[PDB]
Amino acid sequence: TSVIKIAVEPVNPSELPKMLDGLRKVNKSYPSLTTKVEESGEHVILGTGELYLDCVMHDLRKMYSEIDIKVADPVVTFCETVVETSSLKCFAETPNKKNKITMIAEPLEKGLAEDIENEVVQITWNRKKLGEFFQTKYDWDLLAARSIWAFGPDATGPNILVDDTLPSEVDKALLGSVKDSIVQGFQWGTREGPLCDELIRNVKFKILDAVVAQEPLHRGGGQIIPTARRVVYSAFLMATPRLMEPYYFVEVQAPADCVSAVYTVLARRRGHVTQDAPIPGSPLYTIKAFIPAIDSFGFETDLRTHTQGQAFSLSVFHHWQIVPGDPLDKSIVIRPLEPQPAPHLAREFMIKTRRRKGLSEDVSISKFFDDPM
Amino acid sequence: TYQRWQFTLPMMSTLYRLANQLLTDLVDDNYFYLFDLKAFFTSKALNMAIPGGPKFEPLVRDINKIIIRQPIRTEYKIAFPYLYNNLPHHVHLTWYHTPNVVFIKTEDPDLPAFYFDPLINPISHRHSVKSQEPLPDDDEEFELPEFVEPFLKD
Amino acid sequence: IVFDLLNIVPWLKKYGTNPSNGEKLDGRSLIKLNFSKNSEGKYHCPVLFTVFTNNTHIVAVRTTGNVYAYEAVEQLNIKAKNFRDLLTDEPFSRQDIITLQDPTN
Repeated sequence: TSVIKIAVEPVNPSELPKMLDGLRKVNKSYPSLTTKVEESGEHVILGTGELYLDCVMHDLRKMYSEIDIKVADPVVTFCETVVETSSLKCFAETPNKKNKITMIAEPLEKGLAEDIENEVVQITWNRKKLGEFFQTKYDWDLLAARSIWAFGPDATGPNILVDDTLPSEVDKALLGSVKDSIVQGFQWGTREGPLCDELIRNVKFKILDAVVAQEPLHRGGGQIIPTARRVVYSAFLMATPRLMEPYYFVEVQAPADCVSAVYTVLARRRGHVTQDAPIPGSPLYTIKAFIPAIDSFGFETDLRTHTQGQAFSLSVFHHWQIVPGDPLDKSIVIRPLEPQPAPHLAREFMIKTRRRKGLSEDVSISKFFDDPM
Repeated sequence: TYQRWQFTLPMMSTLYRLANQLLTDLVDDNYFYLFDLKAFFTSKALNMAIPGGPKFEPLVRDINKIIIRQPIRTEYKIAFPYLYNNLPHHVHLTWYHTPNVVFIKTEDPDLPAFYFDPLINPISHRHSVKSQEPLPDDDEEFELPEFVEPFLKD
Repeated sequence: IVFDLLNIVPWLKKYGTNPSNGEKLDGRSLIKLNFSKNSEGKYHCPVLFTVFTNNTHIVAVRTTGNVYAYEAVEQLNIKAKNFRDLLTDEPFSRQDIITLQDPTN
């Protein structure tokens, strides 16, 4: 999965159509390469590795374009999540103050998102077989098994919308027609994300209230998508939201006198070693470990440099994991170019990421909290 | 003319022995990953320097949003010289990865040439049940008319 | 590429053209717009509530006069077939839509 990122800009901003054409050529030629045109108008490319990206830059700058194409220094895409449910009901009342949705947020069951991703569960199933898997494998409760609505953001995605307005579910001959509208808001929001414009990760929004207006022309469709997005975001924001970065895996072949140098290399890059063994049938050693990604730049370079070509590593995507930080902590100070001591990684991540994409300065847990003004 | 030599392999091993002190013991190109022609001409044109490497002239001559855990280094700008390196000129393609070669030296003669050296690790072929095949059970029929011997027996 | 009428008023009244284009202009088609005031007072999307900065894309139905995020405009207007106003009932022709800023365009 595309987690590694590059920010590109030509020295000549006027040749920019040409560099764009080149990024189109490489998006066609390298099958795992993704291109994004970010919120400040920058060119970004989503890939999966460093030699990968270097092939990309060689080919763009030389064989698919002829441009002097500056590169910034890379970063990885994060995801937004909640480990705590909203202490209060987070609501959005439609512009015509006649409809209103109240939702809550909470973390999913830990393996449910990974099962979704592996494609063992799908909304495609009927309600009964969906509940079958849910209850039989996760001891799920009957009411929410009957009322699981859709999956966010994408078809096989880590988030869910659940119904729990069973007294106002009795209006289902009306609640159904706005079911699709509220899930349009749900998926749109659970894709965008309020904290730092990164995907909501393994979260579930429960409808605690849905008050409808029985005039279809009044209620429309263009207000129930945004209000549903807004209750998604208000629930996500009244939950204390947490960032997630990848944890790449690394398998190393190293001789007798080099595994501890590898230990220092990893524990320098915030890694931990799951496996340290001799390679059966070989005089070499195998080292399996896990590493954070923004430290994973130059990992293999410096790693083979440390034991002089003897160490050798491969790295790939494994999973995402919480960085030790809190994003909406305005009592966190960051010096603009020194690195961050570990207590405050997610704060720097969120603020630097919103600034780099081009968004505003501050986010509030009551930003989407509707106006009684 | 003394042109165009050819030898025998025992003489080859003897010359190897006599020159053993002026001969590197390198089998792979994993020593000069960052130390080779490509990365050193990269360094020349980029005006970059590597710890144990040569130096040269130059061929020519926002703060908020940066995410920092460990530093984007110079040898990194040499090993991936396109990414962490803004504006590359005459920049070569690093990361040539030769398989880390297993080589075990002969020390004392007895030691048949192909014998499990102490440094190599026990095999321990281990997994779940082996498997079945519809193997050709006997009592149905088979038998060979006999000339056969292994391809090298003498 | 937006401005204020009370600002470009004397320029357009004394010169028949404007600063956005050299070609001649009629003042009438310059249509009123109102941008939301939010909890702090910031210009935030009416339907999406997201805060506007120097960079984010700016979208509007010139028929509706409202100014809301292109995110709102699309994910409400493209997924659903509604080209209507986001805060009002006004169904509009999508050709009337204008954008005040898109750094990537």
